[PDB]
Amino acid sequence: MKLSLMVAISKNGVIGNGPDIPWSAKGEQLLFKAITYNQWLLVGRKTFESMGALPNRKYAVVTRSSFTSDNENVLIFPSIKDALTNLKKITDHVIVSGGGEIYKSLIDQVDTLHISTIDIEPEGDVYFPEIPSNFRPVFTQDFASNINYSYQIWQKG
Amino acid sequence: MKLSLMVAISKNGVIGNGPDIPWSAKGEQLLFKAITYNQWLLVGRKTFESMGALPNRKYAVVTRSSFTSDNENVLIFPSIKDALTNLKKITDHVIVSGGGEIYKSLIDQVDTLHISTIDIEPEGDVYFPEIPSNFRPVFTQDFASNINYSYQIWQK
Ligand SMILES: COc1cc(Cc2cnc(N)nc2N)cc(OC)c1OC
Ligand SMILES: COc1cc(Cc2cnc(N)nc2N)cc(OC)c1OC
Repeated sequence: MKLSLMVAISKNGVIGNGPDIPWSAKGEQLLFKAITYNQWLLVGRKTFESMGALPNRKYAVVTRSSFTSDNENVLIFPSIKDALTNLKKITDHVIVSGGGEIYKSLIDQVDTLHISTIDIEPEGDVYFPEIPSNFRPVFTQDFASNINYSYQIWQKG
Repeated sequence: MKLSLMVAISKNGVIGNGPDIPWSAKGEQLLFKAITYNQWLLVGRKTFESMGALPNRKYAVVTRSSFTSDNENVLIFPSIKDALTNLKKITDHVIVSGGGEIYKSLIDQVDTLHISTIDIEPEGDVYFPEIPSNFRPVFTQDFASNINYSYQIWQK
């Protein structure tokens, strides 16, 4: 089972996924929409609830809180280990789509990073982890917008 | 100036960018939208007429047919060579976005390939070129849809 990771960060590494983040870049969220189309997303509870169950996405929500769903496209798992073991029987591909601690728990295990860097250095309390040494960038593209952004794909060797 | 190339093809290499393609995959066009946002696209006359001006794109149309657009985000050039030399002064990135003849002329000169392969074998006269051997795939992802499709990025 291939594991991807997708995140939007400021230049300083503040996580910019969230709903009412005021330094969002018009056009960047198109990348997230394109890459996650009919994909399994591994997310924590806060990420699921902020995002909602978007069309054409399937959700593995990891929480040991008493979270509940009646959406057949939303599975709940007490741990990452339990999520991964169970998705191995369901799909070939899972995209880790956030939570600070979700990303910190998993970044060493994933094969591919999809990183959007917004060209701003704002104040935040939740940072993306340092990219490990055994990842290398294999594609980069710049976008002019209200705030400029860069899209970069990394691969583990 | 980096040159990228973006296309949607069948599994037998038939070009499937067009407006009324029966074998178009739900979702795949999201990739084109995301990669082309506030980019310069290099296209032929036909591709530009079919596509019209989607907003938040700028267009370099190459044609020898003295084509006329009354449109803010379009520049007309007589050749590919003439287009690239003027764009070099205006932008650091152009995305070659179609005409089979456009793709044929430029594929050997571009740096990055964006290929969506739709899982089907229709008939058609306009094929995409064979991929020069100096290109390697650096990224693959598969999509289940009404017709399955694969997105692949190649680097020179
Ligand atoms: C599409 O809406 C959301 C998406 C995400 C996750 C996310 C968003 N953008 C990027 N580039 N990567 C991600 N993993 C997170 C969200 O809230 C925390 C969202 O709600 C606005
Ligand atoms: C978004 O609309 C169009 C886009 C294109 C070009 C194009 C379309 N899809 C992909 N994957 N790559 C491309 N270069 C070509 C078109 O018609 C010829 C379009 O009109 C529907």
